[PDB]
Amino acid sequence: LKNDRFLRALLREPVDTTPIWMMRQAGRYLPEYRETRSKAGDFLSLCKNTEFACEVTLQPLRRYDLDAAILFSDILTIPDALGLGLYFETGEGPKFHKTVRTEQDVANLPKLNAKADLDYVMNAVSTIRSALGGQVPLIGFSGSPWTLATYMVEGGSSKEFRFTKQMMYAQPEVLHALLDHLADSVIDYLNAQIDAGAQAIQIFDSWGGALAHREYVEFSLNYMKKIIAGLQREKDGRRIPVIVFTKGGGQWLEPMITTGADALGLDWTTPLNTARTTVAGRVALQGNLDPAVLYGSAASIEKAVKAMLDDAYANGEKTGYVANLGHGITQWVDPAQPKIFVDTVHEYSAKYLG
Amino acid sequence: TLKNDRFLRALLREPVDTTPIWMMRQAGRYLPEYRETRSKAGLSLCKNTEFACEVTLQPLRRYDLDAAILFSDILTIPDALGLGLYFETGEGPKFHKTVRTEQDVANLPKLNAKADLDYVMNAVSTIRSALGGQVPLIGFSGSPWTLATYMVEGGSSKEFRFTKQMMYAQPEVLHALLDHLADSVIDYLNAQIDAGAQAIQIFDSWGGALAHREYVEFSLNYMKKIIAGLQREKDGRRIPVIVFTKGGGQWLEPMITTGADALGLDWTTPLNTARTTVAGRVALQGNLDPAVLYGSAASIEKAVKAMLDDAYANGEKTGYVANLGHGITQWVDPAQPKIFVDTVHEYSAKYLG
Ligand SMILES: [Cl-]
Ligand SMILES: [Cl-]
Ligand SMILES: [Mg+2]
Repeated sequence: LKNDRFLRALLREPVDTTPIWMMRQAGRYLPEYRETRSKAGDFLSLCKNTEFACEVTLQPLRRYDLDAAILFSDILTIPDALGLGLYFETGEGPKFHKTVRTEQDVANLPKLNAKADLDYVMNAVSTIRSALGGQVPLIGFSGSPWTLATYMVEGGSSKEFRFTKQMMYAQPEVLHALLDHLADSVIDYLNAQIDAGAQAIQIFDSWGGALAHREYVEFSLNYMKKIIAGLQREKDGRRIPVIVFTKGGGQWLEPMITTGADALGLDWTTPLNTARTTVAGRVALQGNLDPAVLYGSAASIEKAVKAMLDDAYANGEKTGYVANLGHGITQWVDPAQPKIFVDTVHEYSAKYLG
Repeated sequence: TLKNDRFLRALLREPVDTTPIWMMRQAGRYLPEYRETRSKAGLSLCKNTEFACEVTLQPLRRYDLDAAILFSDILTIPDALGLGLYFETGEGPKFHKTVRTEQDVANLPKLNAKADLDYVMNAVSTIRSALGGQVPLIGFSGSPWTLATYMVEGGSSKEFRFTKQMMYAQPEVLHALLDHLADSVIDYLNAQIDAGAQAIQIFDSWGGALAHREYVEFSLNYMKKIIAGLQREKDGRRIPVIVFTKGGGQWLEPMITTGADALGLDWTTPLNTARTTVAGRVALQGNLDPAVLYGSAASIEKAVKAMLDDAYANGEKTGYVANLGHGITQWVDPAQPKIFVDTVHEYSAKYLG
């Protein structure tokens, strides 16, 4: 690796400057993404299109001095591979032809053979890893068991999680069986991504923030802890750092540390300075800028990013922080603006580092 | 006279005989009698004082609740300001006109709450009479930030694209909008008090979308301004004020500076740590996930007991009102809130005698 500052920061090793990458850094806000996307087919076939996947993964790296690439894929690969039939309904988002509702439904789920069933994901990982030429590390990822379960039980996107929470409170042993199946699936999936070339791992618990605080531990967190216990710790003489991210989970930092994750993701509602003092060097932190900050002027973005770094380094620490947004880049962002974000993070860091 | 005022006492950290309880959206679609009354109404609901009064009373006939809440909508204010409220099937509330520019803000009219929203005041006074002192009546408003999101986006929103764009690109324009709304809400809430409201809740339903410093600047400070302008007492009783920012649990210490008597909590916030943090400086209201009511009777009783255990773990014997952490859903079985209410009242004896 010519550049490994991202990995060093996550592992709380000395770094020359603050690393940065951006969730959804490959996406519609880029004209070249849309142009590439138009040559492709249906929205479902994008992830299975290895050429497309590799191409759009590389595009933000050509524009911005990012310190990591992330696999272009979808968390919903796993429930599709488990046979629930993913499709997209314009314009209501992802849906499934089958839902999981009963004890027997859960028992009937097939075991995921990720290397075979999701071979197209592994081909993307390996192809991207080759294309990167060691320039920056590659992040592999999965949805969390709770977050994947919501799609499988609701049958798609959900604002209230009516059926999954009904299962949680009325049939908890059924939901636990589903979550356990998914934890094993995610272990297989992530380890296969590592085998294929992933150098860091992020678990996206996108809907864990919907849970009541005790239920977050029982029905989401404990299953992420199980996953991490099953992952390869190292590959090619290097630690593989793991990031856990539960958006809206800022009140639950202390439980999150018990997952054994190297790093925790934060959104904009969490003060970075108090999160840093609270975790006290026990884990690294990633985040946490509101993407809408990038709707402001160049000058305002610069000021906002400096303030965020001030919060990150107020406690005197010189590592353990990766700058990022608190959610994905929106499709409305002016492609000039993330450059301000990246360059300011790298340059202003000299105030605190070295 | 109030035959039952334990809700008001708890909000004011005064001694109570048992834990008070009411439920957000306790009048709503989950009740078959609501659906029947609603089918006879065909917004018209909110402007029909007879309808509004009737559905407000329905949950009180069914459950031993300790408060009634005015049946209305937070969006009465932007409708009265002329943005054209309507409801799209399966999509929620919408406005024909949106606020996007400095000129749009300048063009907003001054609200005369008692006249422009006379139907709200008539509902408040009619409900107050119909209650015959049974329980206190809660009046309410949306917060300036939360009202602003609907006015700028033009309806419900997942990302708040245009409101946050305005916040970061044109903060002076958003501040002017928020200030106009703060003045409007002061007049609206004071008019509800004049009409008979005995407690006030400010619903900052989308304040949890804000970055932490922006919560203070663009939501909290405007709720602080509102509370400073409210009538404090009427008819020999204090009028307690509740501030509720769903998703705002990380911000309890700043929230105290609103001057509110009580803060609402959702299910993501541990009640025991919240109680320790506020340390008797405000009352707390909440915080059950309404989906708990999807479980068995036995499981509801267990869950509610655990919640009260959290509320009273610190040995503090007042300053707590039980509630959900959000509105009751349309899918709840009407049998289930009775278990919630009765367990709250009975189990409290463990801590309150
Ligand atoms: Cl991402
Ligand atoms: Cl309500
Ligand atoms: Mg004006």
